[PDB]
Amino acid sequence: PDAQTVTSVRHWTDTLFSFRVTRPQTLRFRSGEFVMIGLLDDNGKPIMRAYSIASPAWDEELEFYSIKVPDGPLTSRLQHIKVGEQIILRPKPVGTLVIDALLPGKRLWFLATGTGIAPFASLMREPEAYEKFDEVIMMHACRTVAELEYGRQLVEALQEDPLIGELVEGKLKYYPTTTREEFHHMGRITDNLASGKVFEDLGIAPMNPETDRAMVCGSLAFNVDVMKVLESYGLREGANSEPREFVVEKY
Ligand SMILES: Cc1cc2nc3c(=O)[nH]c(=O)nc-3n(C[C@H](O)[C@H](O)[C@H](O)COP(=O)(O)OP(=O)(O)OC[C@H]3O[C@@H](n4cnc5c(N)ncnc54)[C@H](O)[C@@H]3O)c2cc1C
Repeated sequence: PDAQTVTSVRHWTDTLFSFRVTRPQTLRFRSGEFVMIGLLDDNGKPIMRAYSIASPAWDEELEFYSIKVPDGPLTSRLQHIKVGEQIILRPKPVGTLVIDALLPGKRLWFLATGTGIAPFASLMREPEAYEKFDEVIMMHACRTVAELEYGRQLVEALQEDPLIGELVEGKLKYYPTTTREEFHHMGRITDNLASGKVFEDLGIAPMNPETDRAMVCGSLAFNVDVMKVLESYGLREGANSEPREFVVEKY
């Protein structure tokens, strides 16, 4: 049943975990895309859900970053997955969070809350991002410090990696914030873009449609709020068939 085997699991909190799985031979994707994964219910019927692939396209192993919803049909079960066990993975990638769906530009922004960092876990490790852009800005906002941990460790490890670390050097700017716990930088993405705080903090020019391209991943509310701010700076939604300055993915 499109089965793949789990090779690693890390629990970040009781409501957040990541895992790696073997890669289907026929899967060809672009960093930022998503696929469907799942498990069988009591009656043998698949419980299938859209998931961003959190590993870059070049990686022979796949990574996922998952919520656990206590009464959620999939994740109430998926949270208990172990190394050596199998998941269903349909190798049909889709999604608009891909570099091909943006006009060429100079700065690339990843704007994520919660598990929305997942496609950017992929793209931050994608050579094409650093080939096609001079700066890559990762804004990740969560309520609590523990919710940032998967991403903070990902960025530490990629910065230390002799291959990826070299590609991202002087290009990747990582801007994690919390909104409900004290942390070195705080505040919503919407608010820190609108006030210009992120520009002040990183010491970079304000957002403009000539140079900036952006990708958004998170809840419906998050996307709605962030889109309004992007539009306030003159950036337009495109995806493809007609690429423009930003793309969004809402769940
Ligand atoms: C394009 C796309 C990409 C996705 N990528 C991811 C991903 O990388 N990681 C991930 O954990 N989920 C992701 N999701 C959500 C995922 O498809 C499922 O909803 C999730 O696995 C929960 O499944 P469930 O059956 O346990 O609960 P569901 O019945 O699917 O959802 C129950 C409730 O929990 C909320 N909820 C579900 N998922 C999340 C979440 N991730 N964060 C906050 N609230 C949530 C829902 O809004 C809903 O109210 C993605 C969804 C879309 C459409």
